[PDB]
Amino acid sequence: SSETFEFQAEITQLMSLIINTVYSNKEIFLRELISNASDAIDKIRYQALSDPKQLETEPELFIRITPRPEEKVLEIRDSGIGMTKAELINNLGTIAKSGTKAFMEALSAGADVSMIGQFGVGFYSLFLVADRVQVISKNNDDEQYIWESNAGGSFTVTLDTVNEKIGRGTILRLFMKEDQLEYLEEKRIKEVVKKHSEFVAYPIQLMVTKEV
Repeated sequence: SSETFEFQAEITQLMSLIINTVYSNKEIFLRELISNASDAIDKIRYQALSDPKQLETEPELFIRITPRPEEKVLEIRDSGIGMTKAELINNLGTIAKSGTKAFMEALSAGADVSMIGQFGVGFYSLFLVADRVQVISKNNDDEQYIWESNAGGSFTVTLDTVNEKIGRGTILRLFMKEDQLEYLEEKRIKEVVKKHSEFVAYPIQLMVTKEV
């Protein structure tokens, strides 16, 4: 039962810019998504300072990267606070737009795309390497929902009936661009993550398939 929503115009403008740009350093998306994951875990830990039972839906705090090469998909999972249906709509598509236009103005002047996180919109850097994204999220106060965008003017939010029901947190499922499948490889993922993983407080887990 998917509902369709319109992006704020400025968010559409930013996504079109990023999904089309020939910017050289596409690997920065991993730092930005890991940073957002870490912030989401910070939030649930902080909420749990005064309400420890909020952690019980998923007591392990982790960031997990799962390449799914047959589907040409990269998943970035956190056990952070998660987003409700209302938050997915609000935070990702229909307002979220203040740092958005300031960052585009900075880009026009020559700022590097790598500054995107300092404008608070690093999430949209995923479009450097992905044509489409599903954000699968479970907040303690709502059911699990799927937000899906292909960088158009519209996105959908759907009650999740197809993915694993996670305890708590968010999966960013990246449908990788055909020319960006290097980020599905263990060696490449490790190289990139180690450039900025030193001070991430939570374990960054790489799901690797070993043939016995």
